[PDB]
Amino acid sequence: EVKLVESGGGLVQPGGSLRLSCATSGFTFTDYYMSWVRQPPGKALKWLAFIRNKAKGYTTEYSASVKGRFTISRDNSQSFLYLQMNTLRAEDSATYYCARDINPGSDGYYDALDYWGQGTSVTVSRAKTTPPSVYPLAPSMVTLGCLVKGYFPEPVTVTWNSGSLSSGVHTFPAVLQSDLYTLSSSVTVPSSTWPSETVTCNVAHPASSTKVDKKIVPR
Amino acid sequence: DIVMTQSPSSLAVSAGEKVTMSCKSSQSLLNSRTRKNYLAWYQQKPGQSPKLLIYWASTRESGVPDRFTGSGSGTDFTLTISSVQAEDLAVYYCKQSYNLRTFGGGTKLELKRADAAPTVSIFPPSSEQLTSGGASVVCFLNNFYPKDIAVKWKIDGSERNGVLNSWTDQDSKDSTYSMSSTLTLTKDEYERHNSYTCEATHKTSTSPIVKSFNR
Ligand SMILES: C=CCO[C@]1(C(=O)O)C[C@@H](O[C@]2(C(=O)O)C[C@@H](O[C@]3(C(=O)O)C[C@@H](O)[C@@H](O)[C@@H]([C@H](O)CO)O3)[C@@H](O)[C@@H]([C@H](O)CO)O2)[C@@H](O)[C@@H]([C@H](O)CO)O1
Ligand SMILES: [Mg+2]
Ligand SMILES: [Mg+2]
Ligand SMILES: [Zn+2]
Ligand SMILES: [Zn+2]
Ligand SMILES: [Zn+2]
Ligand SMILES: [Zn+2]
Repeated sequence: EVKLVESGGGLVQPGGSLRLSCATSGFTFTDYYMSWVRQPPGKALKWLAFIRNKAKGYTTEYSASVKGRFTISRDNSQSFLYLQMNTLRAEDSATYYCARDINPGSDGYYDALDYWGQGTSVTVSRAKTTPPSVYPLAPSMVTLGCLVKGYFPEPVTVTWNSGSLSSGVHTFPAVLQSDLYTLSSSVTVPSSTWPSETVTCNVAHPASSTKVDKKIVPR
Repeated sequence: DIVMTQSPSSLAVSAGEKVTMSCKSSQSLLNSRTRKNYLAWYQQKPGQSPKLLIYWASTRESGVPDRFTGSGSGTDFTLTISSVQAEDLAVYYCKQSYNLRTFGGGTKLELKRADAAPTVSIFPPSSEQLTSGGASVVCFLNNFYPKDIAVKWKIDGSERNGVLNSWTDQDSKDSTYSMSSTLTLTKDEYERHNSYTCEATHKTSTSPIVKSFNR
């Protein structure tokens, strides 16, 4: 199976630099052009750059929006794609995807971005990294939740019982206020499984390397 | 500079119905040699990465349901979904690859369904938060339709600043929305009053849904 995994995303100050990376496998890396694409929260996809394959001599191209500021490159020995970003600004805040681009030299060639990574998030801001506080929300069925309050930057991840509980989960999009995000997550289970059975929310905040497990106890 | 534009910006369709969306390029994407149009369609579901649906304007990517069809040529292209399904909720992007790549602004497809009343739950501040001097009161309004909804916070009978709301994306299976409302107070302020009330007003009833607790 083809696999693409971005990394390198985090918080960076206005004017700063940051390099993203993209690990790939499941296909012959050098046969393919590779692209970076970004998407600011709530906005459209934006193609940024590509780097051609070996047959094309690995030449590069950029959108006018990042030309002269960003650099795309590839390490063919271990099949990595890179994006060096300099002179970053708020408008550059976004999730960045790497995508497998074309192979013109194949008879089966067709023109599209046929595989995408999960994306890595980038925030350009002077504001400080702040870990979340994670609070339990407890009162036929019963609804519980976790409040993930006052963190920066995005993102965080929330699971329930290590992902075992995934049905009847609602994670509400974060809301920014005074340089800090807050988000909540709800879960609904049968009244017979709580409190008689443990319910725990698991919260991670990569930028502060925070890992939290919070059990929901009645009260 | 190839400018890509899509239409409509958004729309809502009932399950089972046909959906049509448009994409325009500022110039032809047609290779005269091959007569291939360098126009692709991508689907992006809430919280997911973009996924290839159609390329060469009309070629369905392997694994894509038959209900998805791409057509058009030159500067005008269409994506058609027959029998839209609840899971089709997404933003759809067209993209030219004739000269580098350029995405359109996207079409947001939402799903129309029968009106559904919210299930409302209120939650008092946790003791762990109170210990640090803060006091957040949370209200969940889950599984309703349509999206439009009002939340009223009342403390000791008096409506209440300090309120932040957040709506989920539409649900992929039941096409409902949910919404969270958080009233953040200081502990000192929280301890001054007894009754905390979350009032939901939705078209599904003439009477507000009222959830509350006493401190
Ligand atoms: C004047 C004739 C040029 O070449 C073509 C033609 O019919 O126009 C196209 C050839 O296109 C390729 C190839 O090696 O197959 C691939 C091209 O790729 C890219 C690019 O690298 O910028 C990316 C694509 O997604 C697409 O945007 C195309 C453009 O639409 C232009 O084709 O560009 C590109 O790398 C060219 C390269 O410039 C050399 O032509 O090559 C190729 O099919 C030839 C054919 O082999 C001989 O006629 O026709
Ligand atoms: Mg493919
Ligand atoms: Mg739901
Ligand atoms: Zn060039
Ligand atoms: Zn295919
Ligand atoms: Zn008061
Ligand atoms: Zn009072």
